Amino acid sequence: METYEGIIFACGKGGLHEDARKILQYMTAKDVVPSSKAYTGVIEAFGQAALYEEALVAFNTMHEVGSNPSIETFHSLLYSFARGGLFKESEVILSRLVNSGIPRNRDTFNATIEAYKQGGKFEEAVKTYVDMEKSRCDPDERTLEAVLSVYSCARLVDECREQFEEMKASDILPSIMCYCMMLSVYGKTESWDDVNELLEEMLSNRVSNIHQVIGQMIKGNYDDDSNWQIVEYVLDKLNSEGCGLGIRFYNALLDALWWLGQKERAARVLNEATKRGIFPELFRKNKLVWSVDVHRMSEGGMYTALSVWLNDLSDILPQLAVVVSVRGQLEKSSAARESPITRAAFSFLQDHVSSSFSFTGWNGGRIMCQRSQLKQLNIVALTNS
Amino acid sequence: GTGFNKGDILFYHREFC
Repeated sequence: METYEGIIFACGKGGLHEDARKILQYMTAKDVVPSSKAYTGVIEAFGQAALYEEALVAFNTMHEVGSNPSIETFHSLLYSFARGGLFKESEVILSRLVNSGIPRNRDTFNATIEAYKQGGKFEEAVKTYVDMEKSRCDPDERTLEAVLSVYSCARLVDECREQFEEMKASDILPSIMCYCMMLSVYGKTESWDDVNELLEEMLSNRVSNIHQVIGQMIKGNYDDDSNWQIVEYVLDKLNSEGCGLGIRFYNALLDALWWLGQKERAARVLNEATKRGIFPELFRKNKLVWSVDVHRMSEGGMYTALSVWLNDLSDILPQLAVVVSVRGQLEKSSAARESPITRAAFSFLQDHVSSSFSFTGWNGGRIMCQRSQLKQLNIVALTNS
Repeated sequence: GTGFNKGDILFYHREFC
């Protein structure tokens, strides 16, 4: 019992869906009724790798064996649905919570916050923020981080720096997040003076080491073979709190690097993240489908992934090269057509490879390119500013 | 006379939607 739960929790934290699945089958093969905690662990393990259907199947099987859902199971469900931007599943689970009578803690509120942020619903995000402040409870660092990310995404510099100066007044040792999307938002409007004034304080960082390393390497001082090793050890050290934090860290870093003119550095960061285990759904290569998944990424992370995906396509044939802009219930609707992810990907492909990547006549959240259009096709110039 | 001849799948598995 203890060994099964420990292994399953470790796999879920580390995003090892396959190992958790194998443990589940082995322990079910011995006529052992699974507990709620182990089922929650395997569900959250499946959600790390964006395997929503497997997590939903496990959640459905949870009630079959008599294991009732707990608060941790719901927290994992909201976090997994929020990472992918599936806000419809988010409000469905919220309705399930409201009809189950369980009180909503900060986890539900902030999971909804980033679920609407990744889905592009900025107005609903701020509405849910004001509702969170209306009722009760104190937002943690995660809530203000999510609102800073949503403000940076929706071209709001002024509220961004207001929240920045408000949050740093609490002596909280601001994390990699805040700096990363602050560089991103300042690079949105070519605020080179603000970027430099942030970097001047960022470079020293007498307190922590991670900030110093990343601030040195973003400027290009750590690009050498020996000078990238410090970045590699700091990345390895950071790969211990879990893939849930790793995906956010890589998203923020990629957005900052892409929006600061460091396209080659962003490409190399994405390349080193792929072998780590973060973004396991990023690339699929087979005779049938050559796909890139971006529904869990930010705008900056999408552009870096698309840039390196286009370059690999020109090197080489699959029956179809597709872009998974939106994944979830929104696919069978016109709502995903207007989504910021879909329109951003479409505009990027349109201005880079001309009118070759068309939409899908059956799916509302995919960008399509037949093999015939692949036949007629270094495409994206990756340079450091 | 009358005595002659001795006289659950598909549940908890619906579409999430």
